[PDB]
Amino acid sequence: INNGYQSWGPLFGKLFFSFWVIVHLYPFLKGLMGRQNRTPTIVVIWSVLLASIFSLLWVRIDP
Amino acid sequence: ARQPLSRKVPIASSKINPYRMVIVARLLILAFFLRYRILNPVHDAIGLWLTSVICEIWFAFSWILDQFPKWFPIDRETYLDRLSLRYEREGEPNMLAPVDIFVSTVDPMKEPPLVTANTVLSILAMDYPVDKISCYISDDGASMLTFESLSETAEFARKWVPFCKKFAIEPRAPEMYFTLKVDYLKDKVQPTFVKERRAMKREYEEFKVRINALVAKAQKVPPEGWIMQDGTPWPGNNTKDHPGMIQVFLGQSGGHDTEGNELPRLVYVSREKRPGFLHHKKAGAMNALVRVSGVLTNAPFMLNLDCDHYINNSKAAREAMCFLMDPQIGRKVCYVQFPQRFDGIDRHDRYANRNTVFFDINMKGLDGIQGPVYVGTGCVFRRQALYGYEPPKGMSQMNFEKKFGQSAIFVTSTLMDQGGVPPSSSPAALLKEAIHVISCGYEDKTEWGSELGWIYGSITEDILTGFKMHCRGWRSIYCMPKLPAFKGSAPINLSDRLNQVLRWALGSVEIFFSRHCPAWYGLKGAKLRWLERFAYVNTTIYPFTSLPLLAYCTLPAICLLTDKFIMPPISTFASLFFIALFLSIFATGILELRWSGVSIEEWWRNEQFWVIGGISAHLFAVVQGLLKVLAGELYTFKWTTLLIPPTTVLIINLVGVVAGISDAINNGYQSWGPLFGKLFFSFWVIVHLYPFLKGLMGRQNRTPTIVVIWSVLLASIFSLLWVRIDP
Amino acid sequence: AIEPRAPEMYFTLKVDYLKDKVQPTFVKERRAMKREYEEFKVRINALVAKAQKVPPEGWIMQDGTPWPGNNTKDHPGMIQ
Ligand SMILES: OC[C@H]1O[C@@H](O[C@H]2[C@H](O)[C@@H](O)[C@H](O)O[C@@H]2CO)[C@H](O)[C@@H](O)[C@@H]1O
Ligand SMILES: OC[C@H]1O[C@@H](O[C@H]2[C@H](O)[C@@H](O)[C@H](O)O[C@@H]2CO)[C@H](O)[C@@H](O)[C@@H]1O
Repeated sequence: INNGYQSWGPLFGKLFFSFWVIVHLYPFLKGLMGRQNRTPTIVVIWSVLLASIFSLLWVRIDP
Repeated sequence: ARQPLSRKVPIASSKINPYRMVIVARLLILAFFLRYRILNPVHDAIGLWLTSVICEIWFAFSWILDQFPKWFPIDRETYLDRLSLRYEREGEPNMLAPVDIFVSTVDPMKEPPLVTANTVLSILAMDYPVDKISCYISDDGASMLTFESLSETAEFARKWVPFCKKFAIEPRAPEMYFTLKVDYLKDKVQPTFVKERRAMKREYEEFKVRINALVAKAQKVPPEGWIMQDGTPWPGNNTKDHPGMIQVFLGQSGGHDTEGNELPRLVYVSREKRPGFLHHKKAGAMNALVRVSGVLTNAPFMLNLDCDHYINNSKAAREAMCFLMDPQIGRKVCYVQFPQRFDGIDRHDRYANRNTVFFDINMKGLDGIQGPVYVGTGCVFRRQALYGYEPPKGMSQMNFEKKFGQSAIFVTSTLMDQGGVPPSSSPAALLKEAIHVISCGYEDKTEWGSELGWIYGSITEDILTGFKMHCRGWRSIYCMPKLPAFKGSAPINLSDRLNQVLRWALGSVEIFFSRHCPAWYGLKGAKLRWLERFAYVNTTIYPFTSLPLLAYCTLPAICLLTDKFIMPPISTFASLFFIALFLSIFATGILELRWSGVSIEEWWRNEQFWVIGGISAHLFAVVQGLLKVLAGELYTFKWTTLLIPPTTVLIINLVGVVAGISDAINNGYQSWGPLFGKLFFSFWVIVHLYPFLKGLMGRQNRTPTIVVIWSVLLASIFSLLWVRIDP
Repeated sequence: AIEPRAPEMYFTLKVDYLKDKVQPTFVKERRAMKREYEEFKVRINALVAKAQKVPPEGWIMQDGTPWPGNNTKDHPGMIQ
């Protein structure tokens, strides 16, 4: 968000590394916390995404 | 020797105080946000703002009404060992209090005889002193099919009961025992169990064949009329005109079983129904049963059941006597209520059949105040409470004759404090007078149905029946056995589900319109605690919340099509409380599921079914209620026509989303800000509305189909393209 | 009045088999016929196993004269 395309390059590799770690870590927790197939629930994951969005908004307004 | 036979354990203090604190914080935040909405106008367009603020006021009031009576939830656990030690102590005659069980059968054409026979067999094979139970079956239709089915069941019971008693069977119902996937030798130890079980399965199959043959024979009506075995024709030939008729099976006069222990009595009743008098669908039959029992065999307590509901745990009555027989904490209890558990439900809850939130949160947390509300079936009442008498410890015959009947024998039978029968003793007088008690003009100059027994309401009479006695000084009590006490069949398809919610909502609406309304019934005199009044008001005015809801479902899209504003936006002041409201609600839900034990999936199933069923049938029930009231088509509607308001709302919201996308196309970043909230509101509405329609229209998991949804998206894209080219 | 009238496709139905049957003797005779069908299956499986091994000189009929179908590509017409 702070980037103005001039720094759009280097962070791609860091995003890739963090994404590799997250993809390795996440499915086991998905299986543990959810008794249903695919996604555990629906509205709870949606609200977790909502809370993350509002938290990053509050982080941005107070950098 | 002096222990209580039950104990009320409060929920753990560590797992409840944060819940209460979050409730208080949410109250404060909601009040402040509501003040902010009231203070701030809009000026640009006040109509939408006024509609939205009114909807949110009504939602806040409904939230208060629903959430306040959840303070101090409790659980109860019982000690059957002390009960058996102090009442069933060896060397003396057994002193457990007797009961009668009431099964009401309407018409075999919708309730197969096998289902009713399963309930009768489960009742007969109960664990309790045999000389202290009796079953009363009220056949409304006076049909002979149920009569012959009971004659068959009274013959199969002589084999089913001793085998069930010896080996301690879990369900004690034949079809629900021989159709268990679990292994049937998990804990059985008797050497002869296998051979006798394999000998009894064949007998049950032969009984099924006999019942199927009886149904087939009864399927064809004869011209002149039905014929009884003796010779005289069946008195129920004319369904709308037949005399009263009662018969007795399996009693002391009837033969013993295989071992030699006589069976519990099974009396079949059918009240006379002359044409030209008002007959009530279910309260009348129960009142007739209550009045017959007083003459035949009087019992302090009585249990009631539906045909489809059988007895799973064999000690349910024995587990209710620990509550109803203690002189200490049971002297002022009017009934014991069990939760409704259903069998055959799928792992996925297609349309909220499990009802976890109600029976697990609301009634468990309402047990702390005068006990729960009387649902339909599965509840043990105290006889002396139905007569209208207040709880104890703080010439003439004419007032008794006004109060209930002009039958001297039954009036005398009611004056006995606990049990016992009038000193006539001779069966001739009792069996000749119990047919007089079910006459068609008995409840005329009396108080039956208006102050005693089951209240003659409109469509549903259970809630009024419970509330009439809660309005006095009576308590009720809730019970959750580890092994479910009563399990019942579940509705098959969604059409019956929608008809069912319509019937419940209409019953509540009509309750909200009589002198028995919880809002202002018996304000003076008190005897009813305020929290119970709030609970009854919630249970009464729940359908009306669907009136503002529709408006609040459409208002976002309404502003999205043109105005695209609801309130002026200020990030410094409003945003903090706006986020805090959702945070408080989420914390409330988390702490609900912390102590309730309700799964996340069931929680959201109920949460979305709130709106889904509210916008489908509750506004309809309101339309019937108001139309009928103003009167002073009408019958059940088609299943399809019930679901057109939610579809219309979802279509309008999707069109609004498309219009917002078109505006974003027209937007040049200068207007990229304000529409985010409107998109969020419309998205909330769409997410609430959509999954039920997904489940309905698709028979496959996840997405219904593939190419059809893809082509719907394609058509939407081309439609928005044509809208853009012609703005 | 059986629905499929084929043994393997009748005794392998998940649906309940007493839905509309009314005759008193149905259960015993059905449970007596299932065993006969199983024994017939055993006999067929035995015949297949015996026929799986080809003899050198050729097949033999019960009466005595050999089976005319020993040479699959040259055999006279035969009806029974
Ligand atoms: O805790 C869920 C609870 O929500 C109630 O309505 C909420 C909901 O957030 C929304 O309808 C409105 O904006 O706010 C109210 C305030 O709680 C709903 O009425 C309850 O049935 C439900 O249990
Ligand atoms: O469960 C039987 C009982 O249901 C009542 O409707 C409930 C409904 O089950 C629940 O999901 C909702 O939250 O509350 C309503 C109001 O109690 C119905 O009103 C009764 O007539 C019925 O006996």
